[PDB]
Amino acid sequence: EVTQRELFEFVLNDPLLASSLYINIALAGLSILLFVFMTRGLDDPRAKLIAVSTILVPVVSIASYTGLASGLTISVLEMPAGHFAEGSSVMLGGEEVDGVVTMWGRYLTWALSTPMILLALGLLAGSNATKLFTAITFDIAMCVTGLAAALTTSSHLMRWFWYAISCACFIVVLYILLVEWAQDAKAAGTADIFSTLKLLTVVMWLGYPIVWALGVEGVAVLPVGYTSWAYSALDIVAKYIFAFLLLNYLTSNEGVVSG
Amino acid sequence: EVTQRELFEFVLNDPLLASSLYINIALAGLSILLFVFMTRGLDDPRAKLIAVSTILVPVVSIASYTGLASGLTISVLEMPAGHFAEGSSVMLGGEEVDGVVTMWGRYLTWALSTPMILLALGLLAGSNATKLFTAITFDIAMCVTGLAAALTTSSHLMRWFWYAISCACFIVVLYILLVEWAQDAKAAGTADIFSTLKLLTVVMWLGYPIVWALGVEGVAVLPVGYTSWAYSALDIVAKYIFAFLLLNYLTSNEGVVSG
Amino acid sequence: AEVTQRELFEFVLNDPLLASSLYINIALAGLSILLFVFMTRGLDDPRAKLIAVSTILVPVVSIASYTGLASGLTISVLEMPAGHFAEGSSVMLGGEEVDGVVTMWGRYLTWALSTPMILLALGLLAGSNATKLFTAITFDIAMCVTGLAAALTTSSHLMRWFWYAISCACFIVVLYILLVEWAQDAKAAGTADIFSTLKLLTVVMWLGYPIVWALGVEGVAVLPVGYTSWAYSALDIVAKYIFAFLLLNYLTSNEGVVSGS
Ligand SMILES: *C/C=C(C)/C=C/C=C(C)/C=C/C1=C(C)CCCC1(C)C
Ligand SMILES: *C/C=C(C)/C=C/C=C(C)/C=C/C1=C(C)CCCC1(C)C
Ligand SMILES: *C/C=C(C)/C=C/C=C(C)/C=C/C1=C(C)CCCC1(C)C
Ligand SMILES: [Br-]
Ligand SMILES: [Br-]
Ligand SMILES: [Br-]
Ligand SMILES: [Br-]
Ligand SMILES: [Br-]
Ligand SMILES: [Br-]
Repeated sequence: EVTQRELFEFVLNDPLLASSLYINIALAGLSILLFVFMTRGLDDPRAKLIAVSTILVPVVSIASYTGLASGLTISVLEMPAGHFAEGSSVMLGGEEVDGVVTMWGRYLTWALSTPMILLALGLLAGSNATKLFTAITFDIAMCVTGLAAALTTSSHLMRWFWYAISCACFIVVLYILLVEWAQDAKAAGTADIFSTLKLLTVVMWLGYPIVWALGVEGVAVLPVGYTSWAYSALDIVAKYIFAFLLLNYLTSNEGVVSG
Repeated sequence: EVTQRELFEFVLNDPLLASSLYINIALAGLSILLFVFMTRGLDDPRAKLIAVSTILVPVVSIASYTGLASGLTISVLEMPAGHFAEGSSVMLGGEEVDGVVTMWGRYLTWALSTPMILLALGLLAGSNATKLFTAITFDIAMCVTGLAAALTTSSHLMRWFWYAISCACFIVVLYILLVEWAQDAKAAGTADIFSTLKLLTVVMWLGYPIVWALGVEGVAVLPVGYTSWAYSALDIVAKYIFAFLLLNYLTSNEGVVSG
Repeated sequence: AEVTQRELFEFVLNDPLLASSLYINIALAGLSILLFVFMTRGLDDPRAKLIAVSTILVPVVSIASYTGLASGLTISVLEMPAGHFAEGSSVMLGGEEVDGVVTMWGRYLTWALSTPMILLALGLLAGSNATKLFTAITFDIAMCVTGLAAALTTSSHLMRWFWYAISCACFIVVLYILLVEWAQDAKAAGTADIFSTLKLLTVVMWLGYPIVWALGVEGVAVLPVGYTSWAYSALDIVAKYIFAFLLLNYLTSNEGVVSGS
């Protein structure tokens, strides 16, 4: 089987791939330090709950990229019969191996970082427990079935079937984000910053299943190095600037979020 | 090294095993649709919290059966010396490999579904946080040790030690169902419906450890084909028919569970 | 998958040190559960009982953890990266010599489950709000998970220590809540004396873990697998079993102080 050090060497040796992971390790790390410094003045527990939940997003992110760049959460899988990338090979150093580079480390950690994005947003919008629970549970289900899709190599049909279940879970999250929380925000007095984050979230999040479908996991029209940067670019907005904006607001409106 | 492709095909060529899986994938999916249209009328956040966790049971189920049917969450493990299934073979294709067919995928997802059934029941009985936390934590411990039980291939005795630990956690759950929530349901005003679901749950759940003990995992007096159906049958009652009854009540008494 | 669970199971056995460090705690943990259940029988206030159940779950996670290690289910033989002081080591498993080191990752995996429980009890005992409980618990979990990643990384020596550093960062957050935040909250909750004792006990023992990790095979390798295992089992006996014994001992004589809601 392929070795962890080999995937690690495969990431290096490939500038596109290496830069998409190592840059976000630095960016997530700097984001954490920046965010902690920005909220060192909060005093209200609810505002502080929102801040910590937000800060956890890049915390999980930095561990995710370290797991990917270290080769710990990457594997070489062979696609099933009729998969647009079946018969492909990867080549580690001087050897060649059948399969595609499957970076499942992303799908796995999303199940931990996205619930946190949703938690901060829901709270910021004055959501009640029932909606938080719904958004979060289905969001986690979306991430897990997506991971399952990437890890399934027995059938091409199964892969897209998992993908469909994940899409169904995704619409549930979309519904509360666009319909439910958009209304709550007004009642909480945060409609302004929410609108911004909601639009940002929805637009960025929609990009993930597109990239998945266009990359080696899907119809393989994009290389692993390209698909990886697309995700990394999405992360920079959906996580880092998204967190900067929320915490920039939060620190200037601690009283309104206090309740 | 057995490939996922082989286990998938192995599920075929064996109508008994295959049917028990694909049939529940459809019953789960259908159940979800029904439940969504049944709870369309609810407007009480507490009533909707109960319905969402109830709906999450079949949602986790479709995913579990898909993982199993696809071969993702199935493995062939050689049982330890002295084990009644030790020395068996499976033969995936034209070749024959030592071991048994372990469907650990079921034990894994229970740690996600069972907690949802319990959340529903606990909320119905007007349980307090302490009793909810107790049932859910010990319930998860029950599932995970069962999974550990099934994956232990080093010692026959260790497998059974796991089994015991799992049974001990099980009694904790049974004790809050039969004794604790039974009393709480009175103050809530749902002793009626609770008594029904409560009696249903306990009897069905009580059957899982028995199937495990009889199947290839335990004494091996039952073929994987029958053992699989036993669980499938049990799920249909412990999950789908159970969810329907709870949701049916809920939709007719939203004012009762409200608050 | 050359190294089978069986070989690992038998490697533990036939190695008195290692075996004893695992089996002794399967017994100590089990006896602890019984003792704690027995001790808490007379509790009635739901909040007091939350603290008790949270505390009791600690030895529950522990008995399962040790079973996973002794059974060989959560142990693996891994080859250390170039530069690691243990690179080029052999374990001699079964009737063959195997490259690598015996990595007991099962300990790290379960800490993510038991430590959050130690923290819930303490936090509750200190009369903590939800924000601090949530912060303490998520960073505690992050600490455990990144510690597990550190021991599971075999590609690069620098990556291993980088995971370790991230994990340490998570650790200071837990240490700051315990030493700064809850220390003050306990004064308001009327549990100052007992929290401070348990605060110190917890802080002192928890510092032992990253030290053992650094000194043992996963780290600079001055401690062979058998001795790093016993060090952790020794730490667990104090940080889990006796820590819980002392907390439950106080709780059962002061149910009213923590009664609240
Ligand atoms: C920090 C990471 C973020 C915000 C990730 C978001 C990911 C998604 C919205 C992923 C969605 C997917 C589907 C809807 C279909 C199946 C595949 C996925 C997992 C890529
Ligand atoms: C939808 C699934 C349900 C309701 C599953 C319930 C499962 C159990 C009550 C399993 C219990 C087990 C034991 C108590 C001992 C060891 C083996 C198990 C995992 C079958
Ligand atoms: C029952 C187990 C307990 C109380 C375990 C405590 C473990 C720690 C405080 C571990 C900390 C670590 C770091 C700060 C750095 C990396 C390695 C670890 C996981 C040993
Ligand atoms: Br606070
Ligand atoms: Br992430
Ligand atoms: Br609602
Ligand atoms: Br399930
Ligand atoms: Br209680
Ligand atoms: Br543990």
